[PDB]
Amino acid sequence: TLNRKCVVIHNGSHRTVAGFSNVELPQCIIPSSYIKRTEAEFIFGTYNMIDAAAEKRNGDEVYTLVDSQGLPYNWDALEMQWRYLYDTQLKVSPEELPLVITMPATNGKPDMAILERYYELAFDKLNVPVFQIVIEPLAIALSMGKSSAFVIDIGASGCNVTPIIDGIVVKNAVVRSKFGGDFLDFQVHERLAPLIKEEQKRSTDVWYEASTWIQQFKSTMLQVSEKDLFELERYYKEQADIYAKQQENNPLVQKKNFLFKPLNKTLTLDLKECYQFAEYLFKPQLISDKFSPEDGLGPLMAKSVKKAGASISPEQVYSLLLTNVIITGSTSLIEGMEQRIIKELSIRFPQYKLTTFANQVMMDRKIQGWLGALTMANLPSWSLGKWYSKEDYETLKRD
Amino acid sequence: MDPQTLITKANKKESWRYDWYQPSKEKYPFRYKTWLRNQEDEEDILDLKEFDRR
Amino acid sequence: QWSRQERCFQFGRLGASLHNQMEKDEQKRIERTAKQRLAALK
Amino acid sequence: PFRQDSILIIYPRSQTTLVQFGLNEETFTVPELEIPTQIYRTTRQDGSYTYHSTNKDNKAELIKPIQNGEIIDISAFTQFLRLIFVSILSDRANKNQDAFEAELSNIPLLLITHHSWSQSDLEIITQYVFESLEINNLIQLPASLAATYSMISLQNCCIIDVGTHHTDIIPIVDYAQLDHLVSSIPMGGQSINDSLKKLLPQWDDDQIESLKKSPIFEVLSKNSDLEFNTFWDEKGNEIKVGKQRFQGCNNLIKNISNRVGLTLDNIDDINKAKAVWENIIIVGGTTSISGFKEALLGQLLKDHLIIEPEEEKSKREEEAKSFVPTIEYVQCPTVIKLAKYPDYFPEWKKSGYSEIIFLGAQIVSKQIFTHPKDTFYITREKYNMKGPAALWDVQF
Repeated sequence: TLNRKCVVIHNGSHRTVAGFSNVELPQCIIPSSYIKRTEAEFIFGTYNMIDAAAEKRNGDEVYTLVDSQGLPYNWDALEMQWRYLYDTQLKVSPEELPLVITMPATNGKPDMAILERYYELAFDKLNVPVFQIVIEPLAIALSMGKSSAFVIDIGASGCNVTPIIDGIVVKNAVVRSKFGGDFLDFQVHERLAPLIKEEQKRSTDVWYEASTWIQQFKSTMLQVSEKDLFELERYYKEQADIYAKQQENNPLVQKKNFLFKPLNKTLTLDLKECYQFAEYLFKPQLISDKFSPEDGLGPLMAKSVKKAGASISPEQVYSLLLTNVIITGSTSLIEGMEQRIIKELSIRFPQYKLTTFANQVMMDRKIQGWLGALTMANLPSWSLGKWYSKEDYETLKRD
Repeated sequence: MDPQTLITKANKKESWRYDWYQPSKEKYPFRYKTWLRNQEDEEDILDLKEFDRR
Repeated sequence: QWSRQERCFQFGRLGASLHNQMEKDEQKRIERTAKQRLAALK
Repeated sequence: PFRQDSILIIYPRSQTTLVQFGLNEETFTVPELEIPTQIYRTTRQDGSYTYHSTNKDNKAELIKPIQNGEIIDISAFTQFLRLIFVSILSDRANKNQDAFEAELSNIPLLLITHHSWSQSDLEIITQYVFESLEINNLIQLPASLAATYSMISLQNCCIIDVGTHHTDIIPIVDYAQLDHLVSSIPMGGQSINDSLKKLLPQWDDDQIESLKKSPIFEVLSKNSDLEFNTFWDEKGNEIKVGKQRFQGCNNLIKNISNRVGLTLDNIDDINKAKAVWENIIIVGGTTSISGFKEALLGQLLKDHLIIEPEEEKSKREEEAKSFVPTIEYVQCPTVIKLAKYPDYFPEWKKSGYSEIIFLGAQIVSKQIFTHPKDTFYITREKYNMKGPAALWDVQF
């Protein structure tokens, strides 16, 4: 292998992952947001922010670095974050080592403008020697031994569906849902509000709650039902009637208990109410009358495959993609999720056999994007990736 | 005895430096620090017992 | 990855066994000590 | 390979450095060498530095290389290792004179590291050990792992390492230190001192430090029976004290607990998490304060245990007056425990386990160095091939 050690940085819209290419896990996972506390001042890091957030001090406000595109939109802040990472976590001059960072799949447009802002940050400001940009869905797929794959990423910003054929990304078939993890935080909060008393500028408390009890609730209460929930209900009812009538147990009546710490208070949901939260990802027409069933994850996956079949047979691409389905993302770890994504895919494409792949290790999908970039950085040849040097920048600067 | 010679007589051979390196395909345009192997051409003593616990 | 993870888990699981033997040895040692101590002065 | 006479363990910390050369073979002994962690740095006109054990003719400056556990001066730190290492060679070389053919012929080194050390620092240290000290075999063992290996080898646990000015919190899952969860709070033993100064204004520092280190200072959660009690100055002066001797530990205990909670809550595999919470390991000088560990446990329970809120439970029991099943929660921890100490290291039992990290290293080094497999340390072979980078092919 090569005589080098890279810094690997992944700026997700929710989490930021950083570490060196020479070890199996990242040195740090910190929030892709910061507190601006006021003479201004910028707080980064999971415990630093949760401490400051709990202080409940006026003028403290949480801002974000990554928009819903998965792309950085506040570049002055991003530099401060990178400085923070290099200074306090990796503890190395940014000038020494090659850098590997990620971008999300796009349709192609915002690409050049981004690349430029990265030149300015990597070169003008940090003095990085050289960097590679890997495309998240692509790296994750490669890290998994796959050159062609339908990559279904369910993160905080929403679902990102990306067909990848023979190492190439099909941009026009790239699809980004708007409903994911962060959406789930909103719904858990709005729904539980009356039991916990509670029912931008108030960003600090929203954030702190999202990062504390709401995060635990998601990891322990929510489940995704295997089949359209409204149907599951009608069925379970229809069956329940017969057990009852017959003599003279509906699974949705099981209760689940969550200790809510801030008030030392038990919150009990029935299994249906637990299934209900993720149902919105699949049938978002159930919150507002302003969402079409087509904004739901099932129709969306289908849409993106069909748009893959338009290249540039279809019942071949369909077959390729569907035998290499990759399910990934923090939110994809919610119990029942893989199976519903599968059921939802299988019924839009009955003629085909689906085979899906997913990291089964809890940690590794939360940071599978970073894991992907890592396996790119450990590729044995410099010729395997585009590596931008200070040169490239100079030459772009000409007219 | 001379500390340096004590070091020399115990435990019985290359050396590395941490320096700029420029890979090739000829040479890529960029540099980066790494641990390179060098070519052919490239005080006191304290008394334990004070520090022994008693 | 899988290899490192395995060699790690394997080293850990051996130290448990090492501990068990250190514990058995001590127990034998202490037992021989107490046995003489309890039936002899001083 | 290898002679047990020859194994050298060094455990450097901000104030002092525990050292041992040779393992006893019968049972493990608590390290007897404790060298203050500092070196003198004379500056020689022309720029360069020289390093001595004493202020040479009052010409040298006093460098303290490790602060808050972090290496702040890597050059003085390596000079300090050499100073230790050389001293050991001289000592043994006198006493026995055939030493360079026996005890000093192949010296493997185990250096206990701290979570905060750079990769850059770890590589430089590796280079120093192979190039300057001309040693041939090196393990760099993280402090956290030494801890878990001493504690009857725990696959999942949490280390709470209470220093003087800071406390490290370090979760271990599947025998691996979880770097992204690791952290320290800027708070430790001195906090107790500080709490006490506020409670006893007319005392001074040495008086307060003496109380903390006395038989009558404990954390509560027979001495506790007396309103007042007595203890003796560093200089033999008798001092009486009331309820203050059961105070001063609280602010620290609460701070550590809040941190432990946020940390373990970010372990993603709940099945791992449950295990960690059941193997809390507390280490460091402070922890030898009578009552301290149990008090810290008590607080983790009070703050974090998942269990039915008492009022809720009291209603349900009234309702059933007209047997109550246990409410099951989906969260962890429903069980919190301190990891069980091994009782079969007699010398260690005698002296307490505040420094048990070192026993971790005695065990690992014997394992590793008295068995053929070279999987967990850097050898000359390896150093010759990859250099300091060799280090990353034997991480645990």
